[PDB]
Amino acid sequence: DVDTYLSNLQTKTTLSMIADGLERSARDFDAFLEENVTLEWEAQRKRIYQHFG
Amino acid sequence: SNADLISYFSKTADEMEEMMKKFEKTITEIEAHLTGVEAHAMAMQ
Repeated sequence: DVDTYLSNLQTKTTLSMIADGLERSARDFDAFLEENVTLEWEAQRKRIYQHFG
Repeated sequence: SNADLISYFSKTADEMEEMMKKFEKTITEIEAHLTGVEAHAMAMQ
């Protein structure tokens, strides 16, 4: 385990890698909003399908 | 034969003289590489 950990290690500050979580969140939020608005359009269409009958 | 080994020693010297340059080259590469590793990790984070 330690062998692979040292093999795949990069010379750089650790506090910068964890920071990437912010970027990843900012890039996931977009897709999450797109899923919100798609499940919303879906819901709306559904309620219309239950309005017409 | 004392005048003969001089070429041999100076030869070893001449040979090593470039091995040092190789060391410098590889070092410079390592710098140039790890500088990239930083970026890779800097994107990965």
